[PDB]
Amino acid sequence: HERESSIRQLEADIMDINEIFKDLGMMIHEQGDVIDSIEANVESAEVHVQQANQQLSRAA
Amino acid sequence: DAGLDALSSIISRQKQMGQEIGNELDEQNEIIDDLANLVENTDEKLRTEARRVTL
Amino acid sequence: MNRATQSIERSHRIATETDQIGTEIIEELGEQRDQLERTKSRLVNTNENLSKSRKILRSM
Amino acid sequence: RVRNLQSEVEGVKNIMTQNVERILARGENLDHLRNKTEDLEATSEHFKTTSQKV
Repeated sequence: HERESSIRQLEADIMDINEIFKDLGMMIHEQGDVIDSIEANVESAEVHVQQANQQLSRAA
Repeated sequence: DAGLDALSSIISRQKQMGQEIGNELDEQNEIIDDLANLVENTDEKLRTEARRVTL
Repeated sequence: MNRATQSIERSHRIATETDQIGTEIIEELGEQRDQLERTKSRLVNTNENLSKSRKILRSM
Repeated sequence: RVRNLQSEVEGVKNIMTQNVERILARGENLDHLRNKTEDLEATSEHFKTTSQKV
């Protein structure tokens, strides 16, 4: 039963790996929200600079 | 026997994927660090211009 | 059939799902990478727009 | 071979565990970057406001 045992233990290890992928996958997906916010703050900063220049250009 | 062959092939893909992911994550952390630096510098230019405006 | 054959079959099933989670992860990281690159593009673009700010303020 | 499969599985566990560490690290780096972008967006609002005044 040593080969059987090694095979059965292999299964437990493969399940463990499946859970690691799921864990990695879950965090990658949730971190997507953080990236969404990063992109949004930058796009917002971009428009503000553009709006600010419109103003300065008018004051000139 | 044969079942191990099909399983071995499957696990084989896993390893390469694991390596691709690692390379991707490493590069992304570089990109993020690059961005932090760019944000910091742009934020400083912003501060400087806002000040000039008030002057 | 025995404990070994059935365990190998279950591992096959689990390992396949893991690979599928793997391609899902790779695809999602691809979208996130592009999102970070678009963010960078907008940021440097804004940085250059601040040079125009300086120019306009100089003419004040 | 069961011995080979065992070795490859240990290698996958090692690589993927390191990937989870890379993602835990990316989470920290993303939060840090997000804070910087909030500071950036804030400064841009001030810049816009000050420009509207002149």
